[PDB]
Amino acid sequence: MDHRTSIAQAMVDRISKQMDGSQPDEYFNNLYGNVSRQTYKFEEIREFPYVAVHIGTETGQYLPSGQQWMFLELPILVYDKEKTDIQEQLEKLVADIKTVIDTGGNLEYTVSKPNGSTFPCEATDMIITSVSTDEGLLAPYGLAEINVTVRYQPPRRSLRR
Amino acid sequence: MDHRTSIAQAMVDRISKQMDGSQPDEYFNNLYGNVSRQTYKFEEIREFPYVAVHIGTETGQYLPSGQQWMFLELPILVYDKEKTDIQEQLEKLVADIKTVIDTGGNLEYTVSKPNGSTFPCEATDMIITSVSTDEGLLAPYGLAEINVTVRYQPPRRSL
Amino acid sequence: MDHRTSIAQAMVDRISKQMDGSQPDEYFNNLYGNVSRQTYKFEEIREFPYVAVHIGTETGQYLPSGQQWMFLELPILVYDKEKTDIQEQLEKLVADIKTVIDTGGNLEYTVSKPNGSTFPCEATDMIITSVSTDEGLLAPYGLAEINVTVRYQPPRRSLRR
Amino acid sequence: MDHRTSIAQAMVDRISKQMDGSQPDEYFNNLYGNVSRQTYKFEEIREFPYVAVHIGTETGQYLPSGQQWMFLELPILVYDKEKTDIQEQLEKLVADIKTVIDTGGNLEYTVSKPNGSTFPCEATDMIITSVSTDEGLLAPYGLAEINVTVRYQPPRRSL
Amino acid sequence: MDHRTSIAQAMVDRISKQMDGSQPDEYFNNLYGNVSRQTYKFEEIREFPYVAVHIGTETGQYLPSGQQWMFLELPILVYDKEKTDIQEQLEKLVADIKTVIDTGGNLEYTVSKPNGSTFPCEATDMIITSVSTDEGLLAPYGLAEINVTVRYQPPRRSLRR
Amino acid sequence: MDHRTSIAQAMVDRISKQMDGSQPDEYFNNLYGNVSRQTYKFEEIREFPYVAVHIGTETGQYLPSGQQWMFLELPILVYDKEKTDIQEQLEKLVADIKTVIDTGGNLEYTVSKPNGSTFPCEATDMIITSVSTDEGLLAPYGLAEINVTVRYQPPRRSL
Repeated sequence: MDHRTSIAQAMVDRISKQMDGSQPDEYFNNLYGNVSRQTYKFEEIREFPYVAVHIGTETGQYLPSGQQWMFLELPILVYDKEKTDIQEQLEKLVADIKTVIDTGGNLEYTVSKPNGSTFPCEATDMIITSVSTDEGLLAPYGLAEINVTVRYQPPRRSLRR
Repeated sequence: MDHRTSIAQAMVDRISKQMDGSQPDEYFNNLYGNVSRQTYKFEEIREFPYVAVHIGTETGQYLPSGQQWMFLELPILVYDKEKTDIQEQLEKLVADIKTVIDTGGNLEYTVSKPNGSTFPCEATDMIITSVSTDEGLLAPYGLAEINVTVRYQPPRRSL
Repeated sequence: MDHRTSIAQAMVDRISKQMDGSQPDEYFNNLYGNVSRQTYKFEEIREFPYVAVHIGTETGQYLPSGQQWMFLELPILVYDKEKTDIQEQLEKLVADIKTVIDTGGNLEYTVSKPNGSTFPCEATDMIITSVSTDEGLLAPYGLAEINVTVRYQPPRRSLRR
Repeated sequence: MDHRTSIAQAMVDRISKQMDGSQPDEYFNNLYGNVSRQTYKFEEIREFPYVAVHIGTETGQYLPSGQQWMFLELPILVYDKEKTDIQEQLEKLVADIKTVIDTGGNLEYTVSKPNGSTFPCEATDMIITSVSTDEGLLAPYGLAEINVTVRYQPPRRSL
Repeated sequence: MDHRTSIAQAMVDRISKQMDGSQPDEYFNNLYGNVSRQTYKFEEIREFPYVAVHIGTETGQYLPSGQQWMFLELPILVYDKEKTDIQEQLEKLVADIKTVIDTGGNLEYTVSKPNGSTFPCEATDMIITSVSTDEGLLAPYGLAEINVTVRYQPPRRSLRR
Repeated sequence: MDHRTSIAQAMVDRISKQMDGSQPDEYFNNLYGNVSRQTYKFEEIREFPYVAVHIGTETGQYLPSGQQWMFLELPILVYDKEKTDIQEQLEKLVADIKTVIDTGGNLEYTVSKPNGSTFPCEATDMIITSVSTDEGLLAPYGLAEINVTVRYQPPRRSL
């Protein structure tokens, strides 16, 4: 069950593939290559136009058929040095992230079975909750927080002991 | 979608063009020219009669046709020095700003399409939430908080 | 709209005029002249039997006819030195304040039309909320916190562009 | 209206008169004389068996005939030293106070009209809420909180 | 009314008599003699396997027949000192306390009428709420908090002035 | 009643026995030996495939036949020490722990009667609530919080 790290990896891979070096229309920040989940915080992060994917808490409920409903959360932060205008650039980055989340397809999985092979699976639904930004201080830099939720269905490894 | 800073720019342009040096009746602050969002806080801003717009969190809901609804928030701050009575000037500014927000039409809007041109759009509705007031301390200056919410439809639909 | 400072000025004028030098019956503080809103805090205020009104937050709701309902709140404090006793004399003050607020008529307005003349208006209702009291410390002095709410109808400057 | 200080004074007079040197049955603290509201806190109060009555926030509601309903609050504090047990003496004082509040009639009242005479009145009903006490520290003395509510009708009506 | 320390003393006497030096089945701590309410806190308490009962707040509601329903709370604490295992011994003691409270009879009373004699009474019900356990720190010692509630009927000393 | 420490022993024994050096399929942590409750905190624990089980507050309700219902809470913490990804190893551990909690039967139980013998019993149902994750700081190590609830009936009835 869980699949949390696999979900994060699929998310960052989807952002990278669908955002980089293609389709000037629709999506436009042209991240050459960057986005990841292993390296974050602030210190380090020597480049700009970088966006980070965090890991958050989850919630769970039990349905009376062995099916599992699991709610998962992913905080997303965006950084941009100045260029034209902190507000404009942060809003443009968050808009591109949002459209990549929404308009194209369902989320994909690359789970690894116990000491076996990878069996791809899908993700039921995706919802983007409130998205906030930083304040005036730390003037030349800027932040953009994104709160997104994922609802996956774990494999029913029940009723099969 | 998103489309926040353009909401801010549209509101700033509307307040600036609607308040400046025209219509002596109805509107009474006569800002020569001023209102912006790039520069705020308190430091700098060497004039008074200065009103500022902030940008804050917005929340969204998913209607079952691919349609989007998003409620956005803007804090408004007003400063004034003392020509006569600080409370009177503050309420004067707040009344004028509320009038300009409410009475005239929907907001004009200036989206910027990917690597293309600007296609004008609208803003659904305007709502004025609580109006706070500053305190006695920092005597010669004064503040007047305004809470306003915006609800726009983002010009895009899901699969 | 608003009319907030006009409301405060009208209420303080009502208190001062209706409370001073007249009607020994039903009213007993006989304030020579004092009640105001511009000067408060504690420092200054060299006299006593002084009473001050503050300015507080407001709340607004929109009715589907262009009519506006705005709730306005006014915190009022009373300062009084000694004499007979702090408790009874402060409560005598606040009892006079309550009776002058409730008993006699609705409010009056002296609002200002944009670059024009003053057109008087009325205020719908007054409701008096909790009335707190100070504590033992600062012994020779005492406070009396009284909170009042005002429900006015702003001029319908809508449907007329 | 308001009238709360006279409510407190009447309650103090009632406890003093009903508790002192009379009726060995029912009431057992035999307070010779003490109970007041002018002097409290802890400092001073050199004797013991003292009990104090405070003054607190009140709330009001408007019925549609000009009638007024106002709920009031009185914190009550009891102190005891150590003849035998601090807990026992505290509960004995608390039980006697609750009995005197509950069993006997409505409260008497002594309003003073504006520059006139004293016209006695009544008090509608008595309600006593949670009863808490002190902790281990400050060992030789003891405390016992009493929370009571008062609901009076103000002898006046609106327009 | 009240009768609070009557409840506390009856409870502690019940624990003592029903728990000490008898019935090696069912009840298993063999507290030789100890349990009390006057002495607590931590400092002092030189023995061990000691249990202390506190006094807490109460709550009261009024029924329209002169009957009073009063809720009273009693926090209970236990202390133990190594021997086998802290967790085991603490839950050993708390299981004994819980079964003594629950399985055997209703509470008794030794209340005192004004300057008279003792007329025993009863207590309607007992409920035992959440039971917390202490943490690793202060290693050789350990706590296990018990929160119980009682619901007695105060004597209807109303309608009889 | 109560019975918490034996619940903890049953949980630790079950995880240890279902976890060690058997069934390469399904279960992939191969913990040689670790899980316990006597030693925890962080200090000590010089190995870091370790998993710890805590003890928490429980709540009870009274059904009207003398039957008792008790909901118990168990915080579970997992540590790990690199070798590839901290996040990946933590999620693998959490998935394996959730699997072992859910898939196999009700919990076995080993109550000890007063000065008697051990009579095995059962545990009604297992529920796993929210699962938290650690933070960036303290980089080379990792945390993985698990919160589970236990609902056992006490093998005794009231009068």
